[PDB]
Amino acid sequence: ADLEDNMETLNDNLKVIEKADNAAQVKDALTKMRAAALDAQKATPPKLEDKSPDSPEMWDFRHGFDHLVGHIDDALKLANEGKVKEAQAAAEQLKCHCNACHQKYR
Ligand code: HEC
Ligand SMILES: [Co+2]
Repeated sequence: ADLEDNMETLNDNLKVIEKADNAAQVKDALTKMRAAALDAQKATPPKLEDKSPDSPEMWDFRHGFDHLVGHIDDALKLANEGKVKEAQAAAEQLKCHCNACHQKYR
């Protein structure tokens, strides 16, 4: 629902992916992450509450989720092919992007 909930969903499901036993488990976790990222994209983070909704910072925040979703969709392709280790490695690529948004806006 709220931004913090979406972030907890992202964090929890990344851990699910790391411990997963098959690619369908990775797929199910990635699917939840995709929805949480799109929900978070509609939020205004506390650090930007005073900025204009049309500000460059707000568009940058939103675009961070578009890039994250693209990564999730690429990992989903691998998971849907049964490639568990590759899909797990693709999911780890997410982390630098999580951190880059946090450095600016957390
Ligand atoms: C911006 C484009 C973000 C991306 C990509 C990711 N996160 Fe994030 N996260 C973002 C903000 C603005 C905040 C602060 C939220 C607030 O209301 O203060 C956060 C916070 C987190 C947290 C802590 C949330 C909490 O406990 O309340 C976690 C655990 C977290 N984020 C995880 C996380 C992961 C794993 C991401 C990539 C898969 C990720 N975030 C991306 C902004 C953005
Ligand atoms: Co990237």
